[PDB]
Parts: sequence; C-alpha cells; structure tokens
Amino acid sequence: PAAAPVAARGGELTQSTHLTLEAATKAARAAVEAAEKDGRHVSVAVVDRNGNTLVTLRGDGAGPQSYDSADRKAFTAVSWNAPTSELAKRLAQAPTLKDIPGTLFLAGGTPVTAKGAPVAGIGVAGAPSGDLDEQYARAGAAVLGH
Amino acid sequence: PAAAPVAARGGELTQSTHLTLEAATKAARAAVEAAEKDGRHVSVAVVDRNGNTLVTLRGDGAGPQSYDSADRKAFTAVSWNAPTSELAKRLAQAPTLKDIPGTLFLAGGTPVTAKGAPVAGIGVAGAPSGDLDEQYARAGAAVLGH
Amino acid sequence: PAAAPVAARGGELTQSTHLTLEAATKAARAAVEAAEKDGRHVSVAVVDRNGNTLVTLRGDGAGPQSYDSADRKAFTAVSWNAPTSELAKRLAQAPTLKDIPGTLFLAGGTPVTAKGAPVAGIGVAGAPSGDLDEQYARAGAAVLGH
Amino acid sequence: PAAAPVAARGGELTQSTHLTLEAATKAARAAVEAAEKDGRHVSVAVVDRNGNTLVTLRGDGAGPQSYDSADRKAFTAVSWNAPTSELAKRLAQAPTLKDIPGTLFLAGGTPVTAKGAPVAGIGVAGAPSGDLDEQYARAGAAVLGH
Amino acid sequence: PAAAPVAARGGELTQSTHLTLEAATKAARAAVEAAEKDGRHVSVAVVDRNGNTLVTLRGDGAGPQSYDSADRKAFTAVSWNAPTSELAKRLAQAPTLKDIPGTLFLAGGTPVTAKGAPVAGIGVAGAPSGDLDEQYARAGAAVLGH
Amino acid sequence: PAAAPVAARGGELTQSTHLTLEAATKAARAAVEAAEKDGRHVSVAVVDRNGNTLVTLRGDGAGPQSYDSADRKAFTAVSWNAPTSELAKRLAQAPTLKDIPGTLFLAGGTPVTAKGAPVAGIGVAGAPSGDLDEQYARAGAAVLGH
Amino acid sequence: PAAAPVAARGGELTQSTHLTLEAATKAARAAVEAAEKDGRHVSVAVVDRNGNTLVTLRGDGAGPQSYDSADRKAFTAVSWNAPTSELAKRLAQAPTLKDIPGTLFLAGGTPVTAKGAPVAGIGVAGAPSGDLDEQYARAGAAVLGH
Amino acid sequence: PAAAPVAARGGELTQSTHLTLEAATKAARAAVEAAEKDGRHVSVAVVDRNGNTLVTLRGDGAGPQSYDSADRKAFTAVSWNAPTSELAKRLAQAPTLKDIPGTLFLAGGTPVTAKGAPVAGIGVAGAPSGDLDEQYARAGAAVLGH
Repeated sequence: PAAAPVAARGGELTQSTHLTLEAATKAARAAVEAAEKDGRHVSVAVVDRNGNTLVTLRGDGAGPQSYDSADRKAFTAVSWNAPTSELAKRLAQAPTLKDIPGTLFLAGGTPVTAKGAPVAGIGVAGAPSGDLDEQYARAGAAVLGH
Repeated sequence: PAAAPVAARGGELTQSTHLTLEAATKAARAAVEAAEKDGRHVSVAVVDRNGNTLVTLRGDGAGPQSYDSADRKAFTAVSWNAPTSELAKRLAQAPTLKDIPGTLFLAGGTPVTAKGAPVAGIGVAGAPSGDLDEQYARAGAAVLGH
Repeated sequence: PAAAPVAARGGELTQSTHLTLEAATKAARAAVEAAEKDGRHVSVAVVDRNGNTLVTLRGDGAGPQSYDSADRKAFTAVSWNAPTSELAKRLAQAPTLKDIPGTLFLAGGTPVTAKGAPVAGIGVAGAPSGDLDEQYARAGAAVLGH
Repeated sequence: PAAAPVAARGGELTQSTHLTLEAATKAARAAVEAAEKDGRHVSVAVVDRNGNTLVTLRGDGAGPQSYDSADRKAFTAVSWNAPTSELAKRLAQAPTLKDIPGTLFLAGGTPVTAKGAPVAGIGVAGAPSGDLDEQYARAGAAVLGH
Repeated sequence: PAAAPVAARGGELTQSTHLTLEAATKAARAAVEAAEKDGRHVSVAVVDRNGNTLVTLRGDGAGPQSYDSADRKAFTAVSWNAPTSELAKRLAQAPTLKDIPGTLFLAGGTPVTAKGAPVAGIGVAGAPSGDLDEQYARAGAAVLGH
Repeated sequence: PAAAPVAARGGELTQSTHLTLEAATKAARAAVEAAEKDGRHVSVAVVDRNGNTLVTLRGDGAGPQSYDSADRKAFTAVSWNAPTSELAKRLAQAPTLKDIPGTLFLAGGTPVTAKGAPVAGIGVAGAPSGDLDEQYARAGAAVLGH
Repeated sequence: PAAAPVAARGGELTQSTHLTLEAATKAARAAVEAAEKDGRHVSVAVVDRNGNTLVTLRGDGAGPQSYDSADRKAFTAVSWNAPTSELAKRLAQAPTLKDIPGTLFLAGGTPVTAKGAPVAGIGVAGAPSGDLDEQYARAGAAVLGH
Repeated sequence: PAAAPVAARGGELTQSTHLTLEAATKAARAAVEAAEKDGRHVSVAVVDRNGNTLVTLRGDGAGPQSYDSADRKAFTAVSWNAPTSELAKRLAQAPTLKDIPGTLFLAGGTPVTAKGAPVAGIGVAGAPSGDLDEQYARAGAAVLGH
C-alpha cells in the first residue's frame, strides 16, 4: 500500500572505479592459458578492490586447495596494492598482518590499477611455487591495457 | 627485486556510485535519533549496493539480536531495491527467497537510490515491530537529498 | 629422508566425467551475454557434480546477493539433476529438502549431463525472477553440445 | 494463556559501565576526520568491553580488509586494556595469544576506560601502518573526556 | 615507549544491569535439579541481555542438540523479553522472525528482568517437549528474587 | 618443571555406552551394500549419541549434497531417538524444531539403541527419496544385534 | 505407520567414562571462587574427553575473549591429557600443532583423569597470565577426588 | 510443464580418476587396525583429490581433536602429493603455506596415486606423534595395489 524510496544526490555521492566483468574474465582466462601452456594446473581469481570476487576459474587437474588460495591472494594483493610475493616479506617486521581475515600472504597475487589506485587483484594458485603462480597472474594482468 | 603493476584503461573499466561515509553516517544517525525520540532502542545499519556494510550503530538498550538483523535488512533492501516490508510479502509465491544467504525478509529495511539505481540500504531493528523499524529507516533516508 | 607414495590400480579405481574449464567458461559467458543483451545484471556459476565450483562470473551492476545464490542454484541443480524451478515445487510434499546444506530451491539453476548422468549445474541469479534467471542458464547450457 | 516473568533483585544483580552510542559515534567520527585530513582511507570500529561492536564506519576508498581488522583491533584492545601496538610485542614471549579467537595483535587499537576499567576499544585500519592507524584511534579517544 | 589511555566521563557514559554469575549459576542449577527430579535429561543456558552466554550446563544423558538449543532459546527470550513459547506463536503473522540470526522460536526459554527490563534469558532443552523445558526454566527463574 | 593432573572418582563419575567403531563401520558398510545392490548411489553416516560422527562413507556417484545430509540425519535420529521420517511429521505442530542447529528433519536417519537408550544414529542420503534412504539405514542397523 | 529401532549388544558396544555434570560444575565453581578471592575476573570451562563442553561460567568483569579461550584451553588439555602450559612448549619442535582446529596452546587448561585416562579438561582465561589461569584451573580440579 | 536438460560431449568433457569407496574404506580400516594393534587410538580420513572426504573413522578412545586433524592431513597430502611430514618442513622457507584454508602441515597424511597423479590422501591423527600417525597411514596405503 506504501512507497516510495529516497534519491540521494550532490556531495552525498561519490564514484568508484572497477574492471568490467569482461576485462576481469579476459585477464583470468589469460592466466589459465599461460599456465596450461607450461603444463601447470591452477585456479585463478579476480577480486575487486571492494572485496567482491568477480571471476573464478578452476583449472582442470588443479589441487583442491588452489581455488580458495587464489581468491585470498587476489584479495590480499588488491587490499595493499602490491604483489603477495612482496607482502609476504613484510611479515618479518609485521608478522601479525597474516592474522587479518581473508588474507593469504603468499606469492601468486598481483594488483591491477586505474588512475594509480587499485581496482582489482588477480590471484593464482596450483603451480609448484607461488612465484610461478604470480608469473601467470602477471600474464593475466598483461592483456589489460595498454 | 621486482615490479611493477599493470594499469587498466578504456572500456576495460566502468564506474559505480555510492553514498559517502558522511552521508551514510548522517542517515544512520537520523534513524537512531527518531527512535530515541519515541523511546525506542534500535540498531541501525547502512549497506552498500556492493554488499559491504558502511555504517552500523548499536543503540543503548537495544536487543542483542538487533545489530545483525539491521545489517541483513539493509542488505536485503539494497539487493532488490525495495522495502523489506514489501519483499516479505513475495514469500507467499516465492517462499524460497528467504533461503538466499545474507537476507532477512522482515520490515525494517529500505533502499536509497542514485539515478534510479540502488546504492544503499538502510536497516533498522529493535522496535516492537518491523514496520516501526522501517519508519525510522525512512527518517534516516529522509535527511538525504532533496 | 624418507619416501615414497603408494600407487593404486585395478578395481580399486574408477573414473568420473566432468566439463572442461573451457566448456564451463563458455557456458557461463553465454549466460551473461544473454542477460546483458536483455539488459539484465546477473551473477553466473557452474558447479561440478562433485560439489566444486568451476566458474563464477559477477555481472556488472549485479545485486550483492546474486553471486552466492547462483552458486547454490547450480549446486542444487546438479545434485538432483533437475531445474531448480522444478525442485522448488517438491517442497510442497518434501518441504525439508531446503534444509539440506548448500542448497537454494529457487529457479535459476539447470543441470548439464554426460551419458545421462549429471556432470555440472549452471546457476544464474539477479534477474527480476528465477524463471528468467533460468532462461539465461539454459542459454548457457545451449552452447554446449550438440 | 500463561505468564509472567521473574524479577531479580538485591545481590543477584550488578551493574556495568559503557560508552553511550553518541560518545562512541563521536569518537569513531573523530578518527575518520583525522585520517581524512591526512589523506588516509580507513575503517573505524568501537567495541564494548562486553565484546559487542557499537559503531563501525567504512571510509571512502578504504581497503576491503580494513573493516574487520578495525573491529578485531578494538576487541583486542578492550580485552587486555592496552594498545594493540603494545600487545603485539607480548607475542615474543607469549606467541599463542594471537590464537585467541576474535583478536588481531596489530597496531591500530587503543582502549578507553571508566573508573580505571576498560569500557571500550577504538580500532582503526587502512593506513600504511598500524602505528598510524593507532594515531587516529587516539584522536578518536581524545574527543572523549576530559 | 608510549602511553597512555583516555578516560571517558559524564554523559559519555551509561550503566547497564545484569545478573551476577552466582545468581545465573544458581538459576541454571535449579533448572537441572527440577529436570533431574522428574527424570529428564536437559541442557541449560543463561544468556545476558547483551547477548553473551553467562552459564551453560549439559545434563547427563542430554541429547547432543540440547546444548546449543538452550543457548539460542535463552538468547531469544531475553531479546524480546518474552517466553519462547509465546514468541513461537508470532510466527503465524510474522514468520520471518525465525530468520533472525541466533534465534530459536521454540518453547524452553523464559526471560528474567530487573526494573522492568530484561537482563537475562534462561533456556532449557532436552525434555520431550519445549513446554516442559520451559517449566524447568521457570523453576530456574523462580529461585531468583523474591 | 611442574605436574601433575588430578584423578576423579566415586560419584563424581558416570559411564556412557556407545557402538564400537567396528560395529558402526559394519553397519554403515551394510547400508552402502544394500544401496549399491539396488543401483543407488548414497552417502552414509553413523553419529554417536554424544554428537560425534563416528563413520562416514561417500558412495561412488553419490550427489555432493548427500554427505552432509546423511550426517545431519543421523544426528537428528539419535537426538530424538526416532526415525527422521517420523520426526519430519512433528513439524506440523512443532515447525520450529527444524531451526535446531545440526538437524535435518528428512527421512533417511534411524536410531540404534543400547538398554533402551539411543547410542547412535545411522543416516543415509542420495536415493530418489528419504524413505528409500531410510530402508538402507535400517539394513545398516539390521546387521547389528541380534 | 512404521517402526521400530534396532538394539545393539555384546562386543558391538563399549563404555566410556565421564565427570558428572555435578562434579564438573563443582570444579568450575571452585576455579571462579579461587579467582574471585584473588580479585581476578575469569571465564571457566569444563570440556569432556569426547569434545563436548559440559560447563561454562563467565565471571563478572571478565574479558570478552576469556569465554572462548577457556573453552579451547579445556579442549586442548583433555585432547593431549596435559596442561596447556606444557603443550605450549612442544610448539618449538612441533609448531603446527596449534593449527589443529579447536585448540589454544596457552596456559590455563589442565586435564582430569579417571583410571589413568583423560575424561575432562578444565580451562580458565582472564587473569593477567595463563600460568595464573592454570593455578585456578588446578584449584578447580583439586575439589575433585581424593 | 517444461524440460529438458542439455547433454555435453566431445572435447567439452574430460575424465578424472578416483579410489573406489571400497578401496578407500579398505585403506582406512587398515590404518585403524595397525594402530589398534600397537594400542593406539586414532581417527582416520581418506580425502579425494577433488577435495571431498570419502571415508572417516573415529577410533575408540581417540582424542576429540583427531577427527578433523586426520581430515585436514589427508586434504593436505593429496593437494601437494606429498607426506605431510615433508610438507611441514617447507614452512621454513614458505611459512605462509599453513595459511591456506583446509590444511594442516603436520605429519600423519600421505598421498595415494594413479598414473603418477594424486587421487587420494590418507590422514591419521591421535598417536603420540604425527610420524607415528603417518606410519599407520602408510599401512593404510599399503593394502592398495600392488
């Protein structure tokens, strides 16, 4: 019987920037392809700066741990706007950073920016090492731009 | 030893709209004030269209269930861009909607829009009824604009 | 200092069948495209018969509830090898089916088979109704085969 | 048909002390303002000594990890009545303290007292370091009193 | 190297009222004793108005479901300041109340007050029916006062 | 440097009764065999009266929902010492029983007793119906005794 | 229409030993009393060897972290049949023990035995140190026997 | 009124390999028997390479922590195709591996292969040490083949 909703405006509003789903998909697929080429089996995830996972892809033959790991890696990379390889080394002086929920301070995640600000993280997991995971995440990032 | 991150651009990017924290705070505080005036004790929550909770306020004397309820109500209102009072009545023909995670199909949540699109939900819980919760949520929405 | 692992064989082993990640991706992308064409904003998920999510895609402008909903819908469809639209109607005589963990008995999920057995479920959420979600899930399934 | 509830009294009862929602809000808003001034993007949380979160504010541009981190920091500070910067250093001799649920032994949380007893913790997260988070949490505490 | 914490005062503070642990224990033990006398095997819980569980007792021979049930019942009773037997009947007109987290709208929980305000809920579970659970919860409440 | 632990005795102690792991395994395997014979694919679970799961078996080709369902069914059957087929029908007059954590009021679970008291529940899930699940659970129970 | 349940017997059954609820309560209350005497504010928990929590008591003024900590400490002590003070020191050579779910390798938990086998753990948390927590847990254990 | 589902084929499909439930059961039972012989009380788990737990067995007298530990150990062993004893030692150079969800880098888990690829992990927990747990897991693996 009743209605209707309020419309905000002016300085009550601000805008944020994101990858399109199409771009995030393009990036994630590029990571898998690079891994599949090298005979690796990986899961890939793209997480928005807002915390939401935009894309996930579970590779054929990938380990059952790789899916969530890739997700947490992307989340970690976009949160601090840095490769998870780098972030893992801050734990020497700031070891309780890993106690932050949703994070995995392990190589395989790398950020993507727009106007110098992080908009997404691309996470990979499943390769024999996180550094190799990250190589594929970079390959994922590299189709974006340029 | 290594760096650096990729910059996306062009049609790989899109923008989204949100309430400012200041506006969301202003709205949430307005809901409490309206409840406090009528002698009610409530929790209030503002949830962004992206799913993230932007503001929560636990009223003095509020029930221990009101906090999470207000959060889920705001989440529900912004998800379907409608008052939770209305959404609760769709359950007659679509009863499994309540089985959607994060939702609470109970009066007390109302949406806020920008350019005809939902950007936030304002949720309230603690009053003797959800319809009264919603009155205060509307009072919260009403300071935005106009 | 020590090793190594045991190798099973013979009737101790059996094989299972799955969609490739490439096929699951192709299907999920087809669902989004069909929704985007009709101006809808949806999340899509492909879940393997083994319970594992293989692909997720969060549409631009999709509701924050759509992601997990699509996942649970695909899981539900592949578990019972039936559209979630159909499964929702069994609740009249079997109402406690919805109490099964991981399920969402709501239109939007449809199964994919191999040799008459379910191998994947395709789930969609975000459209004004689950029946419309399911139309797009069918469009997703339809690029597979034929 | 039936009623009614029992009323306790005398030495069966005791009283506890808390910040008002208005005071907790005032403090949390003061932390954001101090961060916003220095160009930082942070989430802020005020947690009661009873464990309940009273206020949360998610700053514009804040990292998606900052919200829960600020909450756990405030919880940690009020639990031990000490800055989380200090508490993080006890881990050298008591490293399993971090294994306590709900805690984050990382700078950014500081306690607030009443009659020499902790009543609230103020947590901040999002700045380049926890020590800087804590500076803003102190600014939040500083509007209370004096 | 650094310190120290802020002290709040005046109208920045408010007081709340609670059962003592001794009183809550006395009540919970009285419920068990009444059940044990009638040959029943039950779990008992006392939950504070702030949401925190103060006391739990798992009866010998009690069902493995009774512990958490008693907890949720006490939480539900103190949240709405009413017997869970009564609250269960509001579901006819307000069926989505049960969707509130932490609740169990089933007989066995009854509130305890101080100055006309709820301070605790006493929950019982394990007897052949919730109405019988509630009888024992009332016996628990009855040693308080009078 | 320090020790040692206290030894309780007398009326401070009581004994409880359980199925052996060997018996629970024998029963669970008998359920699978009966299902496999009829061409059904099911998961089976044996849960102790204390709430602990003693045995689980995931059938080949079983649905991904069957594992947890069988567990919750066994838990439900041993909690109320009755078939879940029967317990599902109490929901007409006691519909909030399903809101008890850990439960699934759906046919497929049946209790096992010792000295007239429940000691275990045997749960099955995966067949086209819960009544058929329960037939196999009974076959599981039937190898015990007699 | 149908019934009835199977009765196991013989070597299909085994018996286990436990503290009575009365004994567990007596012990937990003794721990609080010893802490209250020394002016400490603590939560206490008694956990059965089967994993189930039998008793919890939240002290007046206790920290909001103490409740769950005491529970995990009791669980840890009864799992390994040793003081958590001792168990914390095994982490030097076996550091991944803390990664076991439900555990907290921190002083405050001590086991109780029957016939040389663990039957319960008594956990305490809230004092300025775990060693002091454990002193009170020992006082709790000491009223049992002798 | 509507139907029916799509059938995938060709290169849209791939096959995976698994232990049969019968083989997994045979292995798990062999581990228990070897432990029971040496007077040890353990829980055993077999987890598929896809992440799903196929078999669990809770030994008589086993610690309440052993069940989940064995599960996580099997999951960890099959994820990296290596004994958890070995994997625990990678933490020296890759310490954040333990932060991967679902894992427990502690001796007691060993992999089983088919065609040089991991298909299952066998996990054991409860013995005085993980190395001894692993001995029994190997005994479990050893009945498979040869």
